[PDB]
Amino acid sequence: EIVKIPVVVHVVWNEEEENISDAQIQSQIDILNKDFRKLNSDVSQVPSVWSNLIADLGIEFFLATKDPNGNQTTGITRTQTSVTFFTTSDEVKFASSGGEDAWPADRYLNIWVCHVLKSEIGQDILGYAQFPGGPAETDGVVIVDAAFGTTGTALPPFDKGRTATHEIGHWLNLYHIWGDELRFEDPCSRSDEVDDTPNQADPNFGAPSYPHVSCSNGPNGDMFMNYMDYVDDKCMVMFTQGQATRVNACLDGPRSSFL
Amino acid sequence: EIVKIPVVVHVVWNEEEENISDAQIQSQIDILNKDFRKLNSDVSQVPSVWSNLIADLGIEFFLATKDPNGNQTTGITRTQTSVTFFTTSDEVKFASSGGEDAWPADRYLNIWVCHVLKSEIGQDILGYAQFPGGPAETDGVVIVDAAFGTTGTALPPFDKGRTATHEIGHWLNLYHIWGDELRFEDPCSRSDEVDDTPNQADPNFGAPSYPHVSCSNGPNGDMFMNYMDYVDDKCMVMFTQGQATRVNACLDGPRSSFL
Ligand SMILES: CNC(=O)[C@H](Cc1ccccc1)NC(=O)[C@H](CC(C)C)[C@H](CSc1cccs1)C(=O)NO
Ligand SMILES: CNC(=O)[C@H](Cc1ccccc1)NC(=O)[C@H](CC(C)C)[C@H](CSc1cccs1)C(=O)NO
Ligand SMILES: [Ca+2]
Ligand SMILES: [Ca+2]
Ligand SMILES: [Ca+2]
Ligand SMILES: [Ca+2]
Ligand SMILES: [Ca+2]
Ligand SMILES: [Zn+2]
Ligand SMILES: [Zn+2]
Repeated sequence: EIVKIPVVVHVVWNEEEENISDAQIQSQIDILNKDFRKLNSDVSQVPSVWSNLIADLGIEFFLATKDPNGNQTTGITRTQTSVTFFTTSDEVKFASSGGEDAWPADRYLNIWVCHVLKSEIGQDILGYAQFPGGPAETDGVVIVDAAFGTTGTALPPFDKGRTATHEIGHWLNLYHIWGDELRFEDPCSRSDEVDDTPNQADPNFGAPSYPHVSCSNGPNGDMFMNYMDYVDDKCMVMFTQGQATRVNACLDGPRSSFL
Repeated sequence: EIVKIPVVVHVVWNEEEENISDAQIQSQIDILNKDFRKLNSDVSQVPSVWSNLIADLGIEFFLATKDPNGNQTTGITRTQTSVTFFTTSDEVKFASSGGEDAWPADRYLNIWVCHVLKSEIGQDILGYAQFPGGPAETDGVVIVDAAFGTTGTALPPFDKGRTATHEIGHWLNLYHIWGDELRFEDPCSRSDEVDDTPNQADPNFGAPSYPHVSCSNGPNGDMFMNYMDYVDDKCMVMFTQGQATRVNACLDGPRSSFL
């Protein structure tokens, strides 16, 4: 009952170095096929207290072999642009705004790769996702090239393929583990809608030491090694079974076309 | 030297009550032609302390009389939908996702009106904007019908037409007055890029009393009666001259097509 998802990678490049190699792209696909099957070896990093909660999402990914017209494809498009940065406003997802149009969202997972991404207020970001239910025109994930794959332009600490794992988590209806409070809200007040992810104050960055306690969640602390936190690639290594329930409802519902 | 912006309002309705009247829509236009001209009678509410800073933005709005093909229009489209809520993912801006396609962004301000709006993570919202520079397909503003205009379905405390004023402020390149810090950041660290808006910690809600001091901006405090704060309709009544400058730069640059 493994769900196999066809992927198209849209490389959008301004300078030649940003037109990343097949090898770099393939290395990311390989990572997704580990993380989404619980075949990543660093799963051994999960605290013993949570070692029974680790999920095999039962999802695999392959670069599409047929394009939306039925013609053979490598599963990779490559589009030269004069645009120097893209934002969460989705300019990368339309040819008219210097990016590349989405392939049918009911048949493919669209991944756009570009050099520079910013939030609306100019914060540098590595990637962003569209949750299920949105318009097909902008469905998929976007990851910057220096945070994509495990070779080529990929740079530590984002050189282990986990930005894409995190964004595809969102694509499958998963929320940030800490609940996404706004600055005026109590840091312990919001939920990620998953019971087996401990309540958590804020995102964790970098390489935290276990345990990292917040919101009176001791002695075990934050599950900062979940892909839906903000830690360095080498530190995030698992989805929970509670998260798998959400992913499965997404696959059984809004993304049933992939079944 | 008044800039006159042609408007199209896309009413997207599921239940007939959401198919709002011409009068309700017209009442919103009337409000915009006041707020953006410093003609709102409640501008008198601004503490005299800042009377020197209150701006006439010199912008007016009209419902388009010609559609994108040059045929007569009322400047209002009405689209029936089976969709019961829209999100910040822009479903309302595409017919394919149960909404209505944008008119050319270089010639019209697109305003969508729907019954229920949510953020990505399910928070109820009254409206949202796209900032300049984004793809034309999604350019414009979205407001919920209960927060649109001053009659019909409009409900207090969002029955003075200020949601649209706030959103159109974003459309013209204005940022939240308090700087949009993330939960974990110093609340005094970010700027709205406007000198004459006092440095402000957090958004203000409801009906604060003057003064509301934050970030050592005493004795006058936060300019919480600015349209780009988060206070009730009845409490937001002004733009500043510094904001007028940013807006003029937007019309002189990315949105010069409207000149
Ligand atoms: C060098 N850049 C980073 O490490 C930034 C830091 C940051 C955090 C919040 C806001 C702005 C910047 N983080 C990201 O890129 C996130 C992805 C992780 C897994 C690397 C990314 C943030 S997207 C948002 C923009 C605005 C609000 S949330 C995300 O959650 N995608 O789904
Ligand atoms: C009944 N609901 C409300 O009053 C919500 C409350 C709220 C605030 C922040 C996040 C989620 C909900 N406020 C809005 O709808 C804002 C408009 C005001 C002027 C009325 C609206 C929030 S859009 C965002 C979604 C996520 C992050 S910011 C806005 O700034 N548009 O430009
Ligand atoms: Ca969008
Ligand atoms: Ca949880
Ligand atoms: Ca939290
Ligand atoms: Ca300011
Ligand atoms: Ca602030
Ligand atoms: Zn994320
Ligand atoms: Zn706003």
